[PDB]
Amino acid sequence: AIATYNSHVELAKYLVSKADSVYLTIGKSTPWSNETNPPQPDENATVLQEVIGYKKATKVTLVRPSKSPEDDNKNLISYGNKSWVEVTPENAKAEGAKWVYLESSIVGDELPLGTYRQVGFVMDLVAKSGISKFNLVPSEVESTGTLLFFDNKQFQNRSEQTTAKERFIVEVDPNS
Amino acid sequence: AIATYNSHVELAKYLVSKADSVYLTIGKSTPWSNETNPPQPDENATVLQEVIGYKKATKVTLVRPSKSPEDDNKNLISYGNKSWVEVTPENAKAEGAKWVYLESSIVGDELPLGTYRQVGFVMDLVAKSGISKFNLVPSEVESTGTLLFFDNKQFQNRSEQTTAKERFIVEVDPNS
Amino acid sequence: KITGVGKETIGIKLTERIVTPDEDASLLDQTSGVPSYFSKGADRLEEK
Repeated sequence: AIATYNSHVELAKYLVSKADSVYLTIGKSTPWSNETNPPQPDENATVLQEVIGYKKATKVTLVRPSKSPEDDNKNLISYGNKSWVEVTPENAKAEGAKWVYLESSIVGDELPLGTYRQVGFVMDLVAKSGISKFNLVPSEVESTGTLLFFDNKQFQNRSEQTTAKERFIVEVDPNS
Repeated sequence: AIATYNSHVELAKYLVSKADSVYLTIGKSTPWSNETNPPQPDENATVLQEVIGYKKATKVTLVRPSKSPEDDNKNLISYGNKSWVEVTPENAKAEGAKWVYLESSIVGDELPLGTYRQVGFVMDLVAKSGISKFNLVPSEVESTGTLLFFDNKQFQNRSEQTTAKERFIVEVDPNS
Repeated sequence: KITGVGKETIGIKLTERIVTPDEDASLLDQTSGVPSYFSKGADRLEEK
């Protein structure tokens, strides 16, 4: 039998509640077998290859596609040639918001240097004790938690003026 | 963008963590227009039509389809002319148990007798203060919580001799 | 607890913290709300 529209909304409210545990992770610092065309994002992968590290998500929230004029005034985000608006946890079933927006940025120097070709969000990452900083290399982590969402990326690089911004818009069941 | 296989396993674990709040509910005590062909269920429905009452979930668990010889040393459920096996939250990834089983039983008139044509399950139900009994008629509920799953079956009776064991096997994403 | 012998003095010792909106969902802006734009501003001194 069938999951309701609002069940996806409620599960999306659960993911937003997990926000503390949500980390962007970057990896694949060496070449793909084809640098012109990265391989397929196998959903059986529990981890990124050649893990550079992890950064806390900066923004985890419910969203919907925006509409004008009424939303123009609200907090807006631009993604996929479309404009999106932030939704708050109690409003969710009043709005219809089954989409979660996830983001982080790597502030210049805050991780080891150079290229990356994998990007994803884990949740339930637990640090080793007495660590509290939002940016972790794998040798600082106590549990990696669970890789929730990820993507495969091309030969574009990082160094200290190039703060890099990575984000998704997703839903739990992308295809009911 | 895409939700991993293990993400479903984790959301299933979350619904299994909500088990305490889960109630069976039954309704639609009057006819359809065609008692041989129910109307299709609408996921936008927040509750059943003609709600007879609520019964606390007797069994909420992760499951998977069973196979032999490996599940012969385990707890078997029979449903849908298929046999199913129970799974525990700290094993859910290792078993691949993205399915949730839901079941409750109504013994005799502990809810008002008669026919029903809607079966569904709620989470987050709360009773008025001091009403701990697992059978409730709608007036004894403080908050109905949220309807997660349901169906429009053809009618069945309930009588003093009967015990109406209803159940569902469901998964968060019945199609990825 | 004291030993019951000789002099004993019972005293209060206060301790201080800076505390941040990362530790406190309450330090997140009511102009918007919870972790949201406008939201992660100042920390606090606290004494207990």
